[PDB]
Amino acid sequence: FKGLDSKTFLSEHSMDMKFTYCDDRITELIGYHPEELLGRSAYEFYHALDSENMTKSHQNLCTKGQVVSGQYRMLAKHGGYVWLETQGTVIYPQCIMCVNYVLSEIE
Amino acid sequence: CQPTRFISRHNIEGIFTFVDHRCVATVGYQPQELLGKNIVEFCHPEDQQLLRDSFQQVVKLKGQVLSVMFRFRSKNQEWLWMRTSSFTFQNPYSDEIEYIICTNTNVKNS
Ligand SMILES: O=[N+]([O-])c1c(Nc2cc(F)cc(Cl)c2)ccc2nonc12
Repeated sequence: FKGLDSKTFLSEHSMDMKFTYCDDRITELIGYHPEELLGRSAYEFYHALDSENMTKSHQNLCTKGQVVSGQYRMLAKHGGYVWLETQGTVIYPQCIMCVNYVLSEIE
Repeated sequence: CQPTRFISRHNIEGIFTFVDHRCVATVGYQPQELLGKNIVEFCHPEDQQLLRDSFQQVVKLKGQVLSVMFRFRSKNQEWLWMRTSSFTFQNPYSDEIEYIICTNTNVKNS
């Protein structure tokens, strides 16, 4: 069992969804070092079955300025997927600020 | 040219509870020099009340972004214009107190 702070991590993205920053809490949760995510699009990490839904959420984020993503799976560093939900906010567009919270263990 | 910016997390009072290490390039301090201190301690006297009041209101705005411009004292004791975009977060599965997420960008006053 993990407390709330431990299951949450912040990320920043350019408008194309490429990571520009990720907080180190992701490492214990999903396996990645922040440095290895930088410059990679978030879209590289979504499960195939969430891809169309996340495209829609990204569209909603860009049109409205904020979004709650809905549940989706992020590819983990060493295989499998973690369920997450993300609150995204556009900073004005300059970048996207995400608060990400894990909903499952790696599966 | 990429704007110089860093992310911070604050409690509702204004205390830094997380600081992204891009702060060093933006304002010259290490994260440890900011953590535990109120953002207002780095704010120009003229802007301090505005900053306090911004932090007080952002928690009432249902998670929308509130922006504020203020002068931030760099590690070299010089006033840098910052545009801080802030919003509240609380994990919806909980009733933990909201905290404030900030993106802090050095901008021009021109
Ligand atoms: O960056 N976004 O704009 C964005 C997301 N970012 C994100 C953050 C992560 F930590 C991991 C992943 Cl795979 C995506 C995740 C879900 C989203 N839904 O709409 N935009 C989203």
